[PDB]
Amino acid sequence: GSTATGITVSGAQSFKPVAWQLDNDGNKVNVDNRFATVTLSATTGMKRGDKISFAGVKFLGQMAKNVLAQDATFSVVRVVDGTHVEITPKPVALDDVSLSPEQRAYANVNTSLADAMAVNILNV
Repeated sequence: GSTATGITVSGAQSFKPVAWQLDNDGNKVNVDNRFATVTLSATTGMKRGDKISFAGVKFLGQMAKNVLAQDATFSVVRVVDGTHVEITPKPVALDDVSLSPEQRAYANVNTSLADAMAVNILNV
């Protein structure tokens, strides 16, 4: 035991990675592109190379077949503040109209991290 976390998100966040075509966003600096810095209530007990899942956030295509579709499985790279982690790749929602068409191709998850998502480490 002592593997399950079940901690809740602290705020809603949706970051977008810089695409090949910098048409909509021509951000010159390369930061927070492939990594996603997750702001959660608590992220203590997590370590680099661990498995965290976001309840409700999952990949496009899963729900079309898997009724009990697994949640977004991302690998943590570093626990920054112990209430703030950096994972990769970065979760981007296809349902989010805030992004440009190009970004929709890069979109991997259905929904962005809203302020009520549970973050649980999978035991394996």
